[PDB]
Amino acid sequence: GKGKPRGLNSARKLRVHRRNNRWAENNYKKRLLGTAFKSSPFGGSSHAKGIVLEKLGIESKQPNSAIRKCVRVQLIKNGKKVTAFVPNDGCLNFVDENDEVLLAGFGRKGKAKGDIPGVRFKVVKVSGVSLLALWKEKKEKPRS
Amino acid sequence: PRAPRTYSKTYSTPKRPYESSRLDAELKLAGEFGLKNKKEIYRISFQLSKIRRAARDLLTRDEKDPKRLFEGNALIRRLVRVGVLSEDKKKLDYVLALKVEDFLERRLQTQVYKLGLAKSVHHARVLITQRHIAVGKQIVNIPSFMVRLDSEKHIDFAPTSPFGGARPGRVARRNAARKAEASGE
Amino acid sequence: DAVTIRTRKVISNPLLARKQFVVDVLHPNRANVSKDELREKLAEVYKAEKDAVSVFGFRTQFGGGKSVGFGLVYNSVAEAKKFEPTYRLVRYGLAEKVEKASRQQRKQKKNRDKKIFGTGKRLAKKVARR
Amino acid sequence: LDCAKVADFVVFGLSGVQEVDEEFGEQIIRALELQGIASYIGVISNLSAVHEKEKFQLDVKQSLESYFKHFFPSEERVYNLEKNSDALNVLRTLCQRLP
RNA sequence: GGAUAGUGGCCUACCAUGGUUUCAACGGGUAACGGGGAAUAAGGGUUCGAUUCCGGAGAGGGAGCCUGAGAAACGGCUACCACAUCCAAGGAAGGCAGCAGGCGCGCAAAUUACCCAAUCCUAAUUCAGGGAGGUAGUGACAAUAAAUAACGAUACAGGUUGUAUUGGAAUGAGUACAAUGUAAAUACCUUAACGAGGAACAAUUGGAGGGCAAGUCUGGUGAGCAGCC
Repeated sequence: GKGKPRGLNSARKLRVHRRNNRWAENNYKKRLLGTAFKSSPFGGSSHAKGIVLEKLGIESKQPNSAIRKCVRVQLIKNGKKVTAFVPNDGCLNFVDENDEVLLAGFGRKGKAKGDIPGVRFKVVKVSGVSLLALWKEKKEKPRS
Repeated sequence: PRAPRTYSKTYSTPKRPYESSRLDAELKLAGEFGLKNKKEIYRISFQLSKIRRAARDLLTRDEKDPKRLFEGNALIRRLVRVGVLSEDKKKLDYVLALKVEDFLERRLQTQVYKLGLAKSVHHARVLITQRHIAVGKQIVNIPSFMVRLDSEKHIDFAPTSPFGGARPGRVARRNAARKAEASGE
Repeated sequence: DAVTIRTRKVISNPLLARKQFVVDVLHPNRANVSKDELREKLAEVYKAEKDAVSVFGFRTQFGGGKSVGFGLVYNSVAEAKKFEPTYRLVRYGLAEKVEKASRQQRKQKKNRDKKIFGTGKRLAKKVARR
Repeated sequence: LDCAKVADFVVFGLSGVQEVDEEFGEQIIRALELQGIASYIGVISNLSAVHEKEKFQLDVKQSLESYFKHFFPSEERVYNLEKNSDALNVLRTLCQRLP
């Protein structure tokens, strides 16, 4: 019964069968192949730093309507090019081209977040000062 | 390099944060015994958890197993000494029936209230932290100090304070001086 | 209030010509007692010269009133002077502080001398001629 | 402004004795930030003028750093030039580091 | 037979044709030093171990060798390869994956401080030496304990409990004579003097449709919010 061998000396077949079937588990396969080193923008690190190339607006997916505000960034270690979201609305006034920014994941383990098609990262710091501190008027950005 | 210093964590966090019925039960204890945190409750339930784990393990062992005899007697003896378990209930099956209020009842903060001296559990805490209470000769200033059954006879005001027989405090002295100086005017 | 001094765990140690013991002190209504006062009272109770008594390592109980430390009394002033560490003798004024240069300076001198072979009375003359 | 506009390094002098005045001293800092600055260093030169014990000097120095960091949050140190170790450290930075 | 401290295709001469494998040999990959161990507690498991103890390997990369009981040593030497310092241009000198420090890199990590007082080691030695080791500085990695207020009066309401004008008491945070501490110091423990009434001596960080504790409040608006709906 149950289509699997039970006999007391059958251990070799059981374990070999298990190995062949783990390759169907999606996150297991990622570790053994080393996919995060060979591909994806962060080399498996939680953050990366980059330089702002240009400013963009991205309209929401249906049913909502809003042009959401984004920037193009180039990562310093990889040279790869990425689009990042900028939280808190008017905080877009603090970012300008050739600024340096720190990026973090947008909370969905490599998927884009909510309405926003294909935007996977959010800005955390600009020029070495945090956006949250600027929004609440706690610090000031020196220009460059 | 020198051998490592060992250390361990003393509390555990409830696994569902917003279980409304639990939030009500905790707040009654803090109001009754004058605690400042939920952590003071988590600490006690963490200790009680481990006592049950050990006791429940021993009960799988047969009676007259030498290990059950040796370690079971130690555990019972140790809880009786602090008065958490009555010496009538001096049997291992009753250890599984203890509850949190049995431990909080033994803290120095509450004993100093039941004896008199203070007049609320909030007043009792202030006196301890301000160094007015002694157990035997030693001044004690920690509210969570577990009072062993022998010590209850020896709780009293410290010798080196007002209320205990020393000089008046800094503010009483200042008032007497100004009034005395004005009375010379 | 009167101070009370007690001694405990008394050991006689012929191998180093001394007695060694715990010193226990009760001192209500004062901060503590100075080592200099303890040295005097121990000297007269063990019938010794003051220079033969040595006392170290005190702490006072939480909440005050009591202190505990360790004490020695030697069989003579001469024997104390040979077995005692020099730093303790300085505290008692039985010895004089030596005046060496700082640890970094001494090392740097050594490394300069390693580069000279012989006594160096020669070479100096040769350089003077250049 | 015209002088600071061309510099690679601007050295800000702070006084331990008298704190900056809002009507003038701060307006220097605020204006320089908004035209842009290639790099900046915070310096103290007279902290021993309030000596009683150097812990009292440390209390003041902590206040100045907290103030200075408000304008330049990238920096967390203000040097005391009365100490040889700090002043050498400043000199090294100007020589070695790029703006 | 030679060589080695010594066994052995370890090497040489002659001779035979053997050795391993679907019970996975051989080949490829490892962001692979092994182990004692670490996190996660129904049980069985899953993931991790550069890092305080034990064993191995290396001193920019390869090779060779002297001295010695012991080294194929790198704070010993010789050559080549790659870097790189001083110069009178003839020549000379080099190896921080020891401690402190600098540049570069990056999301990512401390002082060019004091001392042999303790733990121990080395020498012809009780005595000299030891960045091994200890002390202090920096330090919200993680861990333990625990302040930010307690009690009367009066007025009002309620059955001894709530809501507002008013009065004496209590104390450390902080500062400081002194002693103690220490190799000498700093700090802790102890203590004369000073040290609270908006006790400004003023606690933050995230939320209020559901999952999931908590707004039919009120003003504005017709870019913002939302891990998911």
